[PDB]
Amino acid sequence: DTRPRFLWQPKRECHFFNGTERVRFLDRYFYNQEESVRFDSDVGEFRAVTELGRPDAEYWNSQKDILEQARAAVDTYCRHNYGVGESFTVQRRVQPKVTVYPSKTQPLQHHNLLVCSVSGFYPGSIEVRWFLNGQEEKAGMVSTGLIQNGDWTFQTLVMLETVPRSGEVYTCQVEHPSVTSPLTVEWRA
Amino acid sequence: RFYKTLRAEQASQ
Amino acid sequence: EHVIIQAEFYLNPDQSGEFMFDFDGDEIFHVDMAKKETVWRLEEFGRFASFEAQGALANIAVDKANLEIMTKRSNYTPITNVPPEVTVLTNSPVELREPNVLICFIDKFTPPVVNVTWLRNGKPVTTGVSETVFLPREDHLFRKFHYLPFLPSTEDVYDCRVEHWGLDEPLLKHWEFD
Ligand SMILES: *[C@@H]1O[C@H](CO)[C@@H](O)[C@H](O)[C@H]1NC(C)=O
Ligand SMILES: *[C@@H]1O[C@H](CO)[C@@H](O)[C@H](O)[C@H]1NC(C)=O
Repeated sequence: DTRPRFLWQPKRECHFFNGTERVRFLDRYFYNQEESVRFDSDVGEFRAVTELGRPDAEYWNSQKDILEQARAAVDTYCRHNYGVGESFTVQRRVQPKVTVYPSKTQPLQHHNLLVCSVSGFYPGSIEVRWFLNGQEEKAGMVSTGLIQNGDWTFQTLVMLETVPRSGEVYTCQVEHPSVTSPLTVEWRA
Repeated sequence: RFYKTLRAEQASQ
Repeated sequence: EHVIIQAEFYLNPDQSGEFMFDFDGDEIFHVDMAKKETVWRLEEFGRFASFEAQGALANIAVDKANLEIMTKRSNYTPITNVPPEVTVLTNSPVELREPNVLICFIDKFTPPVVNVTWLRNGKPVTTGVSETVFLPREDHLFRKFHYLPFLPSTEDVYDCRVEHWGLDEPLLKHWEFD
């Protein structure tokens, strides 16, 4: 289908700081991925982002009813919706499943990579550290980074580039809001 | 327990 | 620090339209235009909260009218196609004959139109598959997830085939047990 496409994207954003102490509302409009007009609660009125949005900014600013509804959104819309879902969104804590297994950089040599699999956790905030005999190994670490699964869970693989020598005890330390102190998984050669 | 919708406004004109 | 986004869209000539709520990059719920129902991302959300789907259908009607105005005002300037980047992953480390889920992550694309097909040994998989709606991004491109639960074996290979108007040929991303 070579037919030209035309896209209209309204985005009503609610930004929260210290719970509901400081709340910022943005009513943004995008035509073909380009922002044309926006209402920002820190401004208090509509502003054109491009010349395409100028008629809308002037028109919406001329209507006191539209302006008053937008100025009230931080309380009637943002703060309201935050409270509605707080128990299953803000309060959501899902423990990570931590697994440690040896792997290989390429299938032509022995185990030269130690993988720490950290999966099925919520929220995304996580810290993964590798330790060798009680000492932190900073160098030789490759990770997938934070992966969002799209079902309210996150995953990550933190790999240590090492040649394991017999007697060595490696520890993967995980820090997440779902658990009070850190989580640890040991692996021996 | 009801999620509130930000009501869409018509552009000019 | 949290972010709640009510993301909507209307697309022509497809007459495609969606309405959803996003919380920190994750979907709370969306409203299906085919029906008139609030579809919750997880079952539990619908037991703790509620939404009147009528509000979403009314907003989509306004977006459609606004798109018409905008198409005319821009003197029929079309969208530039941004092709997606596709990644195939499993929700947890793969264990032989222990059930898992194959995730096809379709990212950084516009317009929100895509044909996604799971392939087991080159054959299409029509059953057991689930998908998300078109999810928003900070750069105003779209995200989408496609899911395929499976029994891991050394005899079954998988490929996620993605088609988009910004792509010359379909994009195929592979997964096999190793
Ligand atoms: C058509 O619309 C564009 C806005 O995208 C504007 O720059 C151009 O001047 C318009 N053409 C005429 C003939 O007014
Ligand atoms: C998807 O497939 C249908 C039928 O082959 C085609 O008409 C449509 O344009 C395709 N969409 C994309 C995004 O390639």
